[PDB]
Amino acid sequence: GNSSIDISLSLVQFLVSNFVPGGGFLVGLIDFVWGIVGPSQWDAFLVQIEQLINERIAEFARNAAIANLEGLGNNFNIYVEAFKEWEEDPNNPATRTRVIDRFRILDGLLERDIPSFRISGFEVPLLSVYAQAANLHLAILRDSVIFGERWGLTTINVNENYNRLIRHIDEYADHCANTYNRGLNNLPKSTYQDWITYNRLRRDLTLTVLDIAAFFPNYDNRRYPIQPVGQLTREVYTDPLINFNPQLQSVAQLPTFNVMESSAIRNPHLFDILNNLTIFTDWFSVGRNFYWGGHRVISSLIGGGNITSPIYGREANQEPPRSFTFNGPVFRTLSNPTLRLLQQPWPAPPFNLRGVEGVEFSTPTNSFTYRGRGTVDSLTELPPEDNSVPPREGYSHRLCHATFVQRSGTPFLTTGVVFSWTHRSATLTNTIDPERINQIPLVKGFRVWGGTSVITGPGFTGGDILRRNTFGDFVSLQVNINSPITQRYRLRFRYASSRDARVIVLTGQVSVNMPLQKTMEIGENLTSRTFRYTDFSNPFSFRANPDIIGISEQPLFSSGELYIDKIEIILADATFEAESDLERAQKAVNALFTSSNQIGLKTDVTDYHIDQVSNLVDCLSDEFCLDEKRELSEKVKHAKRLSDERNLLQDPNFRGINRQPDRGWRGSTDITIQGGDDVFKENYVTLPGTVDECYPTYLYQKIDESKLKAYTRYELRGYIEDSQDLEIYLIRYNAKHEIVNVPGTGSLWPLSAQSPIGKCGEPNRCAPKCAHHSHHFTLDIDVGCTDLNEDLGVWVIFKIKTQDGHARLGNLEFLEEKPLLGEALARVKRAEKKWRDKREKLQLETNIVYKEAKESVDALFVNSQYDRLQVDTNIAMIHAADKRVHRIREAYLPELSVIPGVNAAIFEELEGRIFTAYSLYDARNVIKNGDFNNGLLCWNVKGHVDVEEQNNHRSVLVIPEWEAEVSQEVRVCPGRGYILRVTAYKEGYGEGCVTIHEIEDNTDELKFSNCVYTPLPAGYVTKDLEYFPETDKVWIEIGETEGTFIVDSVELLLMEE
Ligand SMILES: [Ca+2]
Ligand SMILES: [Zn+2]
Repeated sequence: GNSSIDISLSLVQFLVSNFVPGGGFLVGLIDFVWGIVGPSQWDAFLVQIEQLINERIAEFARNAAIANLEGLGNNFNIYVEAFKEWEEDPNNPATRTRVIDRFRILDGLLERDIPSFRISGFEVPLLSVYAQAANLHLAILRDSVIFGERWGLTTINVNENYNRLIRHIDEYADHCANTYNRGLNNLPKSTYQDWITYNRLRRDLTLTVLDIAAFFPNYDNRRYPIQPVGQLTREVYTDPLINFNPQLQSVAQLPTFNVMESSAIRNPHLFDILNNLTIFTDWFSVGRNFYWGGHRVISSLIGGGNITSPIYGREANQEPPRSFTFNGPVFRTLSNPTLRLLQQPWPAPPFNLRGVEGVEFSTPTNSFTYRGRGTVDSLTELPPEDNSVPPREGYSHRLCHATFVQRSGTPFLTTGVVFSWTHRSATLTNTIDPERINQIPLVKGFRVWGGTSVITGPGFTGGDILRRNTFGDFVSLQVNINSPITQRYRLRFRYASSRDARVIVLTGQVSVNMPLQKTMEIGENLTSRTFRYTDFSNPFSFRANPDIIGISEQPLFSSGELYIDKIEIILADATFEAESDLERAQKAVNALFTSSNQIGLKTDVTDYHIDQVSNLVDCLSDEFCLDEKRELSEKVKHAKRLSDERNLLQDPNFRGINRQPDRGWRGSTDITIQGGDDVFKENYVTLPGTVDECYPTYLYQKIDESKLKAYTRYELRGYIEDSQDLEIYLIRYNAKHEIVNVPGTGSLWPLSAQSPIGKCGEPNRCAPKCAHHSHHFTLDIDVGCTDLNEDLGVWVIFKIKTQDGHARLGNLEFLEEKPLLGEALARVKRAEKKWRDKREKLQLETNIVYKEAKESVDALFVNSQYDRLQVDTNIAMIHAADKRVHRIREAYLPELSVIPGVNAAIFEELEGRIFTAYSLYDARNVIKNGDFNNGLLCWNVKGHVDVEEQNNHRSVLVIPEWEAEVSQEVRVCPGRGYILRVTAYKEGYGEGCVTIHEIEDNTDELKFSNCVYTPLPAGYVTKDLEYFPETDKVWIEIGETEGTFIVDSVELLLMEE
């Protein structure tokens, strides 16, 4: 029943041009199909396929299918009557009730009857009636979604029907494509006859099934709110122009299946247009028989160049070549394929000559005649889509290409031509209509970039698709714009992907930068469910008319495959973009709070995240959403204030670093604060490196005990723009320490559809193996008991000790996380116990150490006013007392030595007295710079000497050459007594010597032997003598005989008694 083709093509043209809801659409379904097909026409739908697969549907199932289709027709006709009555009078309670009732009956029948059109074992011969019923079902379900509330269905019922509709779109599409593939696969594939049958089944099922199924997604009214116009880009092939009757003639004289399929059918390709056909004429001498012996095809791409074929067949010259530049669509071929039988003598059979002797090609304005016209009419196989006009206007298909097949042997010569055709709905330009959703298959481009493949479509897309296995350029496509070029458009893709990807669209340059979500697992087959839609893009304008679109895939910042079917283009003003942006902002803000009452903030929502959401709200439209924007703005500010209230850090935005000695932040002085950058919309801190590890860059604060709760976990969190050698500590019972290296991220390079830098260089807030790749950090600490007397608190410390270290950070918070349970609780109990036990042990040790140090310091002085040294106090005794003071432990924190520990006060008391002793010692000494704390000043030097530091508080003279001498002239009181005292060490052999003398004699000396640039001694010897000058000047001379001599100090003291 070839009337099924005529019906199908007429319906398809209706779906192309008139895909709109309402009475008009339903009346169309009646006028084209359901009101004019009766039982004998349904029978013909089945016969067409039964005849090809050579199997009749079993009678029980066959009769049932036809009776069911009659029932559907009757019930749909009644539904359309009720719908029309309702449409003309929609507030009438009786028309509303009736349309609901008729809808329910028909929906119920389709649910019950669709299984009867896919009986196991007869899916293929039932497939064209299945597609009819499927199409009808999606149509009436769509009606219930769009109109159901107005009819009087509930919102619940409407949303449930929507869910059913979109599930059925996939189910029905899949059945159509799968069953198509099954039918082809089940056929024999050896002979020419097998091939004829196969290609017939492929063509007929394309026209009566696949072409209809291609429209099923358009019934999703939420995806297609505005009228869509579809295009079928697939190529179909008419029967070979070869005269053959299988009843009479041997298939042995015709090309085999594999030769036909490999020779006659094109591999997947970009959509093309027949430009020029050049035909070569050969002959067969006996009987003077001319025929089409070969040809060359020139084709064009939309907005690109020409494509040339090699010679098909032979470049024969028995008549001149005929070259036809059609300059228009060929809608009809009238062809003359002949069989000529040349007699041979008994008992040889006749020679069989098969060839094309003539073809007339018709365009709407011209005809082109290759030799002569024949009676094989393309219109028989590919009839008009509209019979209300002549074929030159109403044609369904245009000629695309021609291939050539041949077989020769004994005694025969077979040549033939095969024509391919494209459907009328595949337009010869890619035109954008502002009143439509414009559907443009990527196969309608003009350039496939390197590494992109055109592949056979899965069956439900109406044509072929594009694939890439890695990131790269897909296609370039030309578009014509049927509007002023200042109108704004939005675009989306229908795609399938086993990876998350990013797609860029260039016009004219980066117009769209769109994320593509994974739609399927690695390995999964391409079913209807795997094809999804993106959101519509940001608006853009075309730069010219026509314009060129380039599509490229890029890394989200290689896995699986990316397929793209089509791009869809809508006028921006036909959408509600500002409202869509508002609704997303609303969800983001709502997610901040614990509940819908919005009284409390979620613990796991970060301060930094709140700042990010505020940018969403701030980027909303002032033009359309001002009241709603203001209200959302209030909520996000409330969320921020809640973040501020739970933050236990003082001065979280760095307004008062070093303002107070005992509170808020303390920091080293080369830290800087800036008001914000690309990453931060708050004050943030830059920590530089340091030239010396003993003077680290630091920033710290104490959290007071009063702010803490017992048996509770706290977290420090924040955001790091970049860092190297950043150390973070949290300290209570012990120190928790991490080193955080965060590489920088890019902002300028990433190909920008929107700029990251604005006017005046302000940030645009509206623009999108051991390394700590995450910019977020979190560190927790567990509090056991609390005790305000002890006031342990928690120390927060950031430190950098390296030259090249650095950090930029902000959005710091310190917050309560959760109560402790289980092992965490047990652990903090053990940690607090251990901390107490160690503190007790430290106290006992400290009592002993302190008393020893104090007694040793006190002994340096005459009394407890600490204003006068004992005469017998020498420098070595001061250093020895000092060594006892430094035995005190935990005077400062090991993690950062500027922070006092528990024993700071007693260390500082005693150290202070040490420093008093040094100061008094200097004041008493009649020798200038006798302790070498000022280097060599006030000494006369001959030869090479050095002054060096030693722990803790010492400077020493080193004499490494015996020819070196150090001297000073000293004014003294004649007739008074003086003590000379030297603290020194002799390294190696020889003696060290300190000489004192007057202008004339009175020589005395102190000598040092080792026997009882430089690593310094652990201990020194002290010696003294009494000296009695007669004049008012002495010389003090330091030297040695050999080796090295190290002198801590020389003192000359007046005996005040
Ligand atoms: Ca010294
Ligand atoms: Zn000291």
